[PDB]
Amino acid sequence: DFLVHHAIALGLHTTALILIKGALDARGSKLMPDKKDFGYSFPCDGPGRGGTCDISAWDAFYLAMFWMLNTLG
Amino acid sequence: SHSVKIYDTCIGCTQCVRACPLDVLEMVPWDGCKAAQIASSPRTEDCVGCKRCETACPTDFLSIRVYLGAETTRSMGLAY
Amino acid sequence: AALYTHHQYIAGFLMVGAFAHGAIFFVRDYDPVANKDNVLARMLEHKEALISHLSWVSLFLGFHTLGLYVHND
Amino acid sequence: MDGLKSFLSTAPVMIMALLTFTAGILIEFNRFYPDLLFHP
Amino acid sequence: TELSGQPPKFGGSTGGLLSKANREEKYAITWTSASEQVFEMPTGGAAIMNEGENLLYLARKEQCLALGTQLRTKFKPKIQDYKIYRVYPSGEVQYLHPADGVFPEKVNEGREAQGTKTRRIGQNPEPVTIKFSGKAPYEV
Amino acid sequence: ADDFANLTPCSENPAYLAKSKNFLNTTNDPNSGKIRAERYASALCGPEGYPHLIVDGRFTHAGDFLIPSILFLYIAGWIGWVGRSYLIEIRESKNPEMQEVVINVPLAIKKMLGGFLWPLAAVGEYTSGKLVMKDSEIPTSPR
Amino acid sequence: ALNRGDKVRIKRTESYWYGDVGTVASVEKSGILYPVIVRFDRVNYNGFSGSASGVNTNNFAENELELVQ
Amino acid sequence: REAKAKVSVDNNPVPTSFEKWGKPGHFDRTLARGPKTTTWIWNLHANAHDFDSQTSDLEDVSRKIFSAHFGHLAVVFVWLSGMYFHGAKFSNYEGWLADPTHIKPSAQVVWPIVGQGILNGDVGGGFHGIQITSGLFYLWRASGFTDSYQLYCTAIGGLVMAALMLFAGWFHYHVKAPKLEWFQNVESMMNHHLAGLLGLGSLGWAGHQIHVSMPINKLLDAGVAPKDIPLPHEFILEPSKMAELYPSFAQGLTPFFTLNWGVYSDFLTFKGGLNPVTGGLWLSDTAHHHLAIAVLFIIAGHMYRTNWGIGHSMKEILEAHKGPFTGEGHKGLYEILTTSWHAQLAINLALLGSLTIIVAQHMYAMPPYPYQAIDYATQLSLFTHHMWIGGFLIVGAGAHGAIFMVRDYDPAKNVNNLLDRMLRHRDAIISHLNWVCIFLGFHSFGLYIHNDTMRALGRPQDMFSDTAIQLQPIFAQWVQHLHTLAPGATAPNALATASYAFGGETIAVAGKVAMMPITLGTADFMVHHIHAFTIHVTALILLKGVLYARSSRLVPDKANLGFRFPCDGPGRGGTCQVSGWDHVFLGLFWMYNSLSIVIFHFSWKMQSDVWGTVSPDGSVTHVTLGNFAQSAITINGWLRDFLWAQAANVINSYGSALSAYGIMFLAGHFVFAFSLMFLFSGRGYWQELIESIVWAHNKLNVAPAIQPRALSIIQGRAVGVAHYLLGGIVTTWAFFLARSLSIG
Ligand code: CLA
Ligand code: CLA
Ligand code: CLA
Ligand code: CLA
Ligand SMILES: CCCCCCCCCCCCCCCC(=O)OC[C@H](COP(=O)(O)OC[C@@H](O)CO)OC(=O)CCCCCCCCCCCCCCC
Ligand SMILES: CCCCCCCCCCCCCCCC(=O)OC[C@H](COP(=O)(O)OC[C@@H](O)CO)OC(=O)CCCCCCCCCCCCCCC
Ligand SMILES: CC1=C(/C=C/C(C)=C\C=C/C(C)=C\C=C\C=C(C)\C=C\C=C(C)\C=C\C2=C(C)CCCC2(C)C)C(C)(C)CCC1
Ligand SMILES: CC1=C(/C=C/C(C)=C\C=C\C(C)=C\C=C\C=C(C)\C=C/C=C(C)/C=C/C2=C(C)CCCC2(C)C)C(C)(C)CCC1
Repeated sequence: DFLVHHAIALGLHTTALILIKGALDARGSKLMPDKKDFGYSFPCDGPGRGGTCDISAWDAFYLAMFWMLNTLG
Repeated sequence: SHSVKIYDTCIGCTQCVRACPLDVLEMVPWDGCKAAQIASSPRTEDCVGCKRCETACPTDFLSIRVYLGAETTRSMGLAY
Repeated sequence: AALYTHHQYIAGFLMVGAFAHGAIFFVRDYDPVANKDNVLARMLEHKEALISHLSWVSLFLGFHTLGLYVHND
Repeated sequence: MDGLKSFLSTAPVMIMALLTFTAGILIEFNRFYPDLLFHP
Repeated sequence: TELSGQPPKFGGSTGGLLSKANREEKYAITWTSASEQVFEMPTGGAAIMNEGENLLYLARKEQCLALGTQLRTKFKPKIQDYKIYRVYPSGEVQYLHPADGVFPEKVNEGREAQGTKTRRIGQNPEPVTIKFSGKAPYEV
Repeated sequence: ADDFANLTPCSENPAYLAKSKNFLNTTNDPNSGKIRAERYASALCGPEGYPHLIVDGRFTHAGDFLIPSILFLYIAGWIGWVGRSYLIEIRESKNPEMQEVVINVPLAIKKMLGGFLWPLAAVGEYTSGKLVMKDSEIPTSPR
Repeated sequence: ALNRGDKVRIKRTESYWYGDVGTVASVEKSGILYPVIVRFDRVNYNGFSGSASGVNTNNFAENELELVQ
Repeated sequence: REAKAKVSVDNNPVPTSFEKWGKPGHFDRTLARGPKTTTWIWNLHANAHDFDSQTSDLEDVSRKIFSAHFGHLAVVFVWLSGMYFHGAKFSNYEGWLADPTHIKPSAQVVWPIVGQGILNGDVGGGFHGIQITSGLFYLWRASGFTDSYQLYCTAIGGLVMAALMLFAGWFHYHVKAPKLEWFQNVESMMNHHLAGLLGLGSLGWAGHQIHVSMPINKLLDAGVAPKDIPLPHEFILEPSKMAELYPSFAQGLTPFFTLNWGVYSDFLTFKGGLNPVTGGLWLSDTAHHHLAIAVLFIIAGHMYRTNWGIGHSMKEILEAHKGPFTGEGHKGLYEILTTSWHAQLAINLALLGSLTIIVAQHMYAMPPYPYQAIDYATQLSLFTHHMWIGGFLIVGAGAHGAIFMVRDYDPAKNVNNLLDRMLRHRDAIISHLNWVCIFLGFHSFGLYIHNDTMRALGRPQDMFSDTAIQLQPIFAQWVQHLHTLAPGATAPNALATASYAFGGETIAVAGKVAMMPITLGTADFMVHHIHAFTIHVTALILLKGVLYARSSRLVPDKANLGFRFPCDGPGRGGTCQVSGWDHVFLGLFWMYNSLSIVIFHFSWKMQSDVWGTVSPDGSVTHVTLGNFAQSAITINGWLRDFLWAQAANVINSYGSALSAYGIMFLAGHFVFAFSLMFLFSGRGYWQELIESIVWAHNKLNVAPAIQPRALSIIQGRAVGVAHYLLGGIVTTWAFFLARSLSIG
């Protein structure tokens, strides 16, 4: 039970990290300092500046869904 | 169609026009940089949104920005 | 068993949705001048600390729990 | 020559050398004093 | 008016025009060649451009522009006099490229400035300040 | 007095004794199983026969977690401090990056050997050095 | 007023080096909105995906710089 | 070293030095300037062997390729010598040879430490180790190895050869570097590879089999025991020792030159069946086969014109082949396969992977090495191993076809040839292949779904089974019947069938079955159509990637983007994975899927309707009691009676010599799940997380000068697919090995 409660702690911490990082960078970061101008959900910003796949906060939601399902598992 | 805006941080290196694959951008005269020119987006109805103009931009964060809007045959790049 | 599983899954969905709507608020509704120097603006102002320390706690938990499980195996 | 030493001082060579050295340390420690679950 | 030029020597392919060219729109590239040369077709396979004038119909504008870049970057006497038009099913022809007879890479007088923002990137209005309107930070 | 009533010392647990009578040899030592059965009879065992570890913090079980914790903290502080000071000395070598890829062996060894005093040099740099940096002098992203 | 060699901090918010330090290389004459050429040690993000480094120079204005040495 | 040849080398083009070893990235001008971002590191490994992106000289590239070939041959020699030495001083090859039927082939002893010594299980005769499935002992017995000292000598010879190949690579890249003219001698190279490499190789191996393998094995099967067999060379020193086994030897090599070949019918046989003592192919048959193959290859190695007027010019042959349907035909293909390395690599990878899969299929049903059919673990392991090697080589063939399309394709030299016309109707090709894949998927997997739904609803008579609506593979049954009737009719001199898998006697050696008739029913029909479906989907992905590498209706300038690029932006609706590299990326997954279903079919069918024991009545009791017919028709059958059931050995492997298989089982599962993270996400999120962590390091001045960058999109994909394949293949490796080692 100790080991599995630490697994649950990992799951919660990681899912919340995804969600919080997505919400706090939703207005912008150093790849997209104007990410708020594009909206909550957009495909990306292109391969330029190194590649920008899964940049929006919606992509953070979609990532966090996997870890949430894993935590509930 | 997509919006292609240009800002005052333009240095007029003409790279985004050279990188455009659908002739959306032009080099018009200006007085805000050394090259005495600025980028423009007259033919935005032919923009597909490939972000190449942004990729070829040198300014610290782009001076030219592409915002994907209402999709059409031309923007979706359809040959049918 | 089915009741516990059902309601824990509902709770996971609700939590993910809560954080998604927090990010959506940040994208659409956040006013930096009317909320200047308040709790919200400070949360945004040290977002790197929060994200990095969530990263540390997550790496910590995962590293050590997976290490203990693999040792036991 | 100098280039041979510079190759021997690269990141992968140094990291694998340190990992092998630490592997030997730990393997010998657990060989002579095994099953050390906890300190008395 | 009437587009002139000989079609390139081509045996045919399945990548050419479809029903869009007659239902919706089509495009045309014209160019003069110093000799009978071999070029690559944007729709796949090789073709032979005639010496003199060449007229070629393509389905999309990006295809004509790819052909133009190839003409101007892959041949010993660079072909840069190419022109790209848009043809409609009513037979109407709209000249397109180069817009003002000069390539857009280099500055030329007479051109207006569109999409030019007087402000900086980071000086866009906050979305909350323009919400419940039909505009975005990059539009006001 | 009756603390941890669910657990009993491994010597007093019959399952542990039965299993330890058949513990397997680990190394080439034929008594490795015997010496393991003798060393693990000290700790507390469960109904199954395997020892449980107590991290409650009491110094009766100071070897279960406290001592490995202290040892690892010392060694990991050593590693981190020598790496950090190596990177910082690299910072002032005109070409710091290619010395970060190609490891300066003498400088690296000199930093590593002088690492046994990391917990003192740490507070030395914290009191009035470069350990902590002012927030306004650190590059950040838009909020 | 800034000259060559002036170590300065960038205040452009949207900049990749906002809060970082860069050295002035040259100042273009009047008229230009962003004449102060600042070179940097840390390359930015520019380049196609998978490319090596980035761009280590940009033009700013006087108002967007904080002076150090 | 001319000797009036066409040889042309440069006596000193590259100086020998060690300084460049200290400059990581010397071969790439974009990497020579030193790292600034972490990506610099990764690209250094990505372009390591990308000789085209390092220099535009075809000659220097050919020289680098030649020396790299020599280096790889040295590596394979080192590995082969390691295997031989481990069989020499670390294996029970002699204790096994003394009594194979009661001992397990072991090798690689484990040092007793931290508990791992448990992996050295008892294999027989008191030997403790890890049972090996590579089948090395069977191969060595077929070769005639009697003494471990000879394995040691083979290891020494292999290490000497490795040193030789390494010296040859160094000598031909630094000393005598051959010119570009020398590599373009495709006619000479072909003549030699047919006659010198293949012809002479099989000729010498037939000789070794006649003088070493055949006599020693003839005695070995009769129970003479190894230590009582004379050495292999005592048969060459004493001709009477060869004539006592084969009286045909007593007439000497006089009947050979006089075409009096029938005399040699003592040791050059056409028995066809299997050796009743050991369950392998007759070594007389294999020697006869190597002799015929050698003669064939030598005769073939004379077709092409070199330095004497006689021969065939491949350019004339290719250009002479053109018809009404294909325009100018194969014109320009000579110039392609002479000036492009990637075209050659694609063709050769394709044919070699196909040859490897063919090797697997031909060795599972025609066991060539003695006592290899008895051992089910070795059989399954070799089968799936060659299967995976072939699949990977085929995916690489697609990769290099696309690479040629992007880099070496010249439209000016491909005017109305076969390649031009293929590019001009690629739309028709790919649309029809799309339809064929859909029709197969509906008509293979969909049949399984029908069976699942019908059985679940309590309607067994509505299923596609041998007992309901039958899908009898009539054609394969007819061909099997023809094979079982060939000896004596359509194969007059052949004594027995080519293989008993088509039918005949249920050959069993010791207590187990070696090879019996493999029946084909409704489930076999369904599995074969699943195979066709998956192969078609993989080939569709790869062929579409090749044909559309240069251009498409979406991206008319794709060639200018290169072979390896993530995309061309979110425009045009989205253009991710439009490159040929990404087509290779997807074809990797589909190759994994195809081959996984193939090897699962192999395992279950062998264990169900072939493998098993035989009691002294003729009656055969199979491993899993013939459950293939009634269970391999639904997906629930594969889930329960194949995966759930046969993984019981792997999961309960703890506390035995197979606990490592359970460990690696869990490890492959973990690596698959780990790959999922690289496969489902995007680079931007990770770059933002790295930005936050970089700020955190800036807080304590631990900021590295090499700026941490997230993995590139292409690199993210490569990492994801690599971990996916690794995890899945290791999972099935552990599962198969544990299962086939826990079935007796
Ligand atoms: C079993 C699958 C798996 C694994 C191991 C990971 C691993 C990790 N994820 Mg992840 N994730 C997964 C599935 C997985 N993910 C899936 C399916 C998704 C949906 C796409 C995500 C999406 C996701 C997001 C969005 C995020 C993570 C984060 C993390 C990291 C958090 C640190 C941690 O959890 O503890 C510690 C680490 C581990 C337990 C795994 C590494 C342990 C290994 C075995 C150590 C040994 C290394 C090895 C020796 C190296 C040498 C190998 C050599 C032989 C080649 C971590 C490294 C979060 C993060 O980055 O935190 C900062 C983050 O934000 N994941
Ligand atoms: C009878 C002549 C002969 C022989 C046997 C070979 C054999 C070989 N060639 Mg070569 N080649 C030849 C003629 C020959 N070639 C000619 C005339 C040309 C000029 C057109 C070339 C140009 C050529 C190129 C450009 C390349 C090869 C390559 C190869 C190797 C690839 C196949 C392989 O890896 O198999 C299995 C490998 C082995 C069995 C290893 C043994 C290798 C030894 C050193 C060669 C055979 C021994 C030698 C003939 C002495 C035998 C004496 C005694 C045993 C009787 C192979 C060993 C490729 C290569 O280097 O691959 C590594 C390669 O890049 N060949
Ligand atoms: C004789 C066969 C052959 C030859 C010589 C080549 C040659 C080449 N290929 Mg090709 N290819 C092949 C087979 C071959 N390939 C196969 C079988 C596949 C299917 C996977 C491919 C798929 C393919 C792709 C997708 C690409 C190439 C590329 C290239 C070029 C760059 C080489 C490189 O990437 O550097 C060195 C290689 C690496 C750094 C990869 C290392 C990753 C390792 C192997 C992970 C695997 C794990 C390991 C096997 C087991 C796990 C161990 C672990 C736990 C420690 C090069 C000229 C690249 C290119 O751009 O072409 C110009 C490229 O993008 N090939
Ligand atoms: C089990 C998982 C799965 C399934 C269902 C599929 C499905 C499919 N893939 Mg796919 N794929 C997968 C995993 C999967 N993929 C993964 C993980 C990847 C990442 C590598 C890919 C990447 C990939 C590529 C690159 C390609 C495919 C292709 C295809 C199609 C093949 C054509 C075919 O079989 O006809 C159709 C078969 C089916 C639809 C199967 C289901 C049929 C059911 C049993 C019948 C349903 C009855 C009825 C309609 C239900 C009505 C419901 C009612 C409420 C109305 C097919 C639809 C290839 C393709 O497009 O084909 C041309 C192709 O190019 N896949
Ligand atoms: C079961 C076995 C598993 C098989 C899985 C095979 C995975 C196939 C994936 C396809 C890509 C493979 C081609 C890579 C070539 C390639 O281009 O890959 C794709 C990717 C390229 O990224 P970019 O497009 O950004 O590169 C462009 C640059 O050249 C810019 O100039 O390269 C990387 O993945 C970098 C990571 C290197 C990792 C370095 C680790 C080195 C490992 C050292 C040990 C090697 C193993 C030794 C043998 C045992
Ligand atoms: C149920 C009983 C009925 C069975 C009938 C099945 C056969 C009918 C369909 C076969 C296609 C005939 C066209 C090829 C005969 C053929 O190659 O003709 C020859 C012709 C080229 O010949 P040329 O005269 O140009 O020859 C000159 C050459 O030297 C230069 O290339 O090829 C084509 O016409 C291109 C069309 C090929 C595209 C068709 C391929 C379709 C795949 C068919 C797969 C089904 C069987 C696969 C089993 C492996
Ligand atoms: C003992 C104990 C415990 C615990 C407790 C706790 C809860 C603690 C804590 C704590 C905390 C709450 C902490 C925090 C902090 C902060 C910080 C901030 C720190 C860090 C820092 C730094 C600055 C570092 C540095 C360094 C060094 C020194 C070395 C290496 C390198 C580096 C740089 C990393 C337990 C129960 C388990 C058991 C019993 C008792
Ligand atoms: C011990 C105990 C107790 C106590 C308790 C306490 C005192 C506590 C609580 C605690 C808490 C109290 C917790 C928590 C929760 C949390 C959560 C659940 C989360 C989150 C958040 C979020 C999700 C956010 C969102 C957002 C954003 C992101 C932005 C914008 C804004 C908003 C909000 C939208 C008592 C005596 C009573 C009883 C017995 C036991």
